[PDB]
Amino acid sequence: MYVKLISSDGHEFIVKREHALTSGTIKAMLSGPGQFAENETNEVNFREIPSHVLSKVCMYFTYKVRYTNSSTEIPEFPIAPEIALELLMAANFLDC
Amino acid sequence: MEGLAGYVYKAASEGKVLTLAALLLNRSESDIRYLLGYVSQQGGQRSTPLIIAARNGHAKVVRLLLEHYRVQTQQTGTVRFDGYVIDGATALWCAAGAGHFEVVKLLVSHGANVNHTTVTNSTPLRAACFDGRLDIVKYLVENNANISIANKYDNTCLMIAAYKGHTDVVRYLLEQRADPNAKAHCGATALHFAAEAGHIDIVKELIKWRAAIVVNGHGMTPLKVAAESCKADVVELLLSHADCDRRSRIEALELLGASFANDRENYDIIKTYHYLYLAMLERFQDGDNILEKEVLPPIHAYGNRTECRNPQELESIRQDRDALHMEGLIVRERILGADNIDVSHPIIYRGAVYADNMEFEQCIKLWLHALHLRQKGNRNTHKDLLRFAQVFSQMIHLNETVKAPDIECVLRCSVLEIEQSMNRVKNISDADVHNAMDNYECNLYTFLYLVCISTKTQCSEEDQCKINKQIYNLIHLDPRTREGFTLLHLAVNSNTPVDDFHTNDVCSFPNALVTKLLLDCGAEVNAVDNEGNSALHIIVQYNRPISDFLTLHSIIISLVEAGAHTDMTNKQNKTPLDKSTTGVSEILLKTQMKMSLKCLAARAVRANDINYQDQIPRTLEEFVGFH
Amino acid sequence: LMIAAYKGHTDVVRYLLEQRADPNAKAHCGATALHFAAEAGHIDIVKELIKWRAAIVVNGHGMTPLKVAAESCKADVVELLLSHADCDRRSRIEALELLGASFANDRENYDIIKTYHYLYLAMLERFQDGDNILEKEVLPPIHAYGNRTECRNPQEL
Amino acid sequence: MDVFLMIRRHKTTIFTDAKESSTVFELKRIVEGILKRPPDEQRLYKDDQLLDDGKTLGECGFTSQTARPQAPATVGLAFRADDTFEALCIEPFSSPPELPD
Repeated sequence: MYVKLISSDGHEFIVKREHALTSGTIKAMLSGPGQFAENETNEVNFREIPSHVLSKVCMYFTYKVRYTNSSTEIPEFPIAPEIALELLMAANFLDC
Repeated sequence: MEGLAGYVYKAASEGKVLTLAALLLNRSESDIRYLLGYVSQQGGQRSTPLIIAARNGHAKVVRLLLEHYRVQTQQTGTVRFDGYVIDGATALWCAAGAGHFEVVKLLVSHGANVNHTTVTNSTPLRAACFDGRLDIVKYLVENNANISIANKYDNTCLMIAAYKGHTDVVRYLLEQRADPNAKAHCGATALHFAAEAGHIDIVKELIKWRAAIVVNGHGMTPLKVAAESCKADVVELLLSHADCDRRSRIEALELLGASFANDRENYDIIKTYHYLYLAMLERFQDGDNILEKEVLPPIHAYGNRTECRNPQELESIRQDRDALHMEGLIVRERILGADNIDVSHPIIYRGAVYADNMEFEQCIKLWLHALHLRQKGNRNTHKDLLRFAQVFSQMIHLNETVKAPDIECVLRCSVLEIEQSMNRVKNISDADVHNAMDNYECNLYTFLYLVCISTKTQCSEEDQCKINKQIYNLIHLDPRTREGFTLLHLAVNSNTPVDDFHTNDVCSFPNALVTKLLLDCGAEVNAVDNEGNSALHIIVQYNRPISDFLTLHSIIISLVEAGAHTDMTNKQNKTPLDKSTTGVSEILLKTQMKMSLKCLAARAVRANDINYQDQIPRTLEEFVGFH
Repeated sequence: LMIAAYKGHTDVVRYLLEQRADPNAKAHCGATALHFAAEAGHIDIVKELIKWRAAIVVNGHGMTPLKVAAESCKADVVELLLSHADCDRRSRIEALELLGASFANDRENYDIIKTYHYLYLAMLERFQDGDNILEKEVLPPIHAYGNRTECRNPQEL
Repeated sequence: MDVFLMIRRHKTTIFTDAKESSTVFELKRIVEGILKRPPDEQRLYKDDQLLDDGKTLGECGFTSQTARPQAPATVGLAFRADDTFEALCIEPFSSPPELPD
């Protein structure tokens, strides 16, 4: 029911399964023989993602699940200038 | 100086001597000669101060200029303002072209330029031939000027004299024993130009000189030229040169009867039959070596007529109007073939008549056949496509249905015409680039009008698929205007021109139906102009959000669903949200703006101006360029 | 001014406008000729009155010229009277709601898709800011129209 | 109304949803429902301050604006080893690299 995203350094970022599954590559990584449907772990082991980058990625997962179409305006995402240029590449790697 | 150039420009324009003396003296040698040796840009077209002296025939100001100075007539100027406005002409060129003999004689004694050759090698005699003044022409030859100067298409001075109504010029040229068989680029030698404007005196003037008969490049004899021009006065004159034979005598009468059948100025239905019946009886006059009428294959466009092989059947259709008009078109095709310049002009005239007479299906068939004939000749049928769109919109306004195969054929022909327009734009370096681009944009706009008509009309499902296939092919041809506006942009921006005719009653731009069709066919929804604007990046700039909110809501839904980036910045880095320029249109975008971490991160990168060059995947380097 | 603006004659209205006519030509009916222009949709006359800043007053029945334009199912007059910038968020919201409602019931121009689109545009602008939203003020339900209490939610609409 | 929030222990950092009126004990219930460990072994720490089990999130300080949804507040987590409770250890995230140029 809950996916088990982990960064390169080992910082686990467990979140709701559909919250991650909003992205596409995290859906592809879950599907296939890498499923291991124990129904609790469903872990995905990234290799080239720093911890803060995937932290903000999980932030965005929750943020996009919450305000998917509610009202018109949404609060701005708090992307630090230093964490950019690594969040964008992790967006491509996740096809978010 | 530039200001002093305009000061002496008015002095020569008013024809004043004492005013120019104070404005061309009491100075050094360098600045004084500049005023008399430079053109003045007035009214958007440059002209010498001596040109405006020769143009108005102000001989008083310009005669004393040559006495007290050494000003020459070799100053480069324009030719005329009657739709030419091209430069390169000398100052003597406009001296003969202004119809003033008093200014020609003064320029000869001070540096005569009678043998001037411009980019079009147009001597002052050519302008004198265009002016048609006998005194100017006679004196200009007296100053040792060549008369056989031919342009790129061999514009002999006898041709322009034969083309124009100045019959005094052409009769003086033969007294100098000029060439009668002046071969042109298209093969038009003397009699082709003379016997086309109904100049009975000019054609008679060359009978003695024996201009003979030679087939030009369009496969037409000079006798057949008079028959095509609906000028019966010179048709009978050209039949009496004692070398016509039986084959070329009746066919000239048939051509004259066919040309008289459908024309704007000369539309005579009694003379059309009588000339044809005279030609019909001349063929069937002996019974031995009888000139039997060869029969063209039947054409569905002209109903199902199979010509008139007998005088009896021609008589039976004398009282019926459209049969005589339809019969004259077939015989005109038999004589002139499918390669004449004006073979389809009677067909277009008949189509316009039928459209004015509310006959639609026959008009569409005739205009389709005329379009096919003109397309076989590789000509800009943009006017024909505009006519098609106009009659389709006229049918729509009167709620008359338009058949789907008709608009399918018109759209396919327009797609091919756009292909050849791109070809003409590509190969031409600087010859007629502006004209080719204008024709290209007109073709694209006519295609859009026909597309809008097709969307409004009901069409067959398979033929709707054919329409989608034609539009798909055109999109894969990727049309592009001067601003880089793609086909999708012109179906979005309200600044897209619409013709003044009935097309203005059917074509509302932006159009909700057209954008749905273009995206369904597969238009690149992220296509950028020279400024980088997308299709959605322009629809927000609509200045009527609430007048046609149904229109603006449908297109933004269609553009977003196709996958247009809502963040694609222009060259000035303005998002469609930022270029909303409208309260309402901003609201609709905010609803359809699908979220993306990639978009937000790219906005953060671009706003912070981080050095992203060669630190990201190469396919992402373009993506930061968008956001 | 009002006589020539109720009928489609922009030339007389303009000529009086540069003849220093009444910018607020009040009447017993409480009009301005902006109301009269809105009643017949002479959009050029509306432009002429806007270019001289003919102002906006409340009619005898409680109507601004923008409201009269919205009631008469004339969208272009709503556009021109909304672009005059002397109208706040509440006025914009109520004008759009009135126009969308007026397209729902009128024999001359009954387009239900226009009704839904204009009502949804009005609702979106009501919930534009997320916070400080101009929430509806729906009266208790009327038995004639079933018992539905308007639509105070985007999903409700 | 509700917020989302982060529960951090050592390197693990789990995200969850919780009401303002939801108590710390309910957060322990959901942590048990995901992390599969009994809540009596678990202590939830706002920064370093121990939280009462019956205290709601609004009483603790997790309002709809203080714990902003896109940047939620960090709730510490301490487990129990046998009969002894472990100390609150939270490893920080990886340091972002220096801004180029």
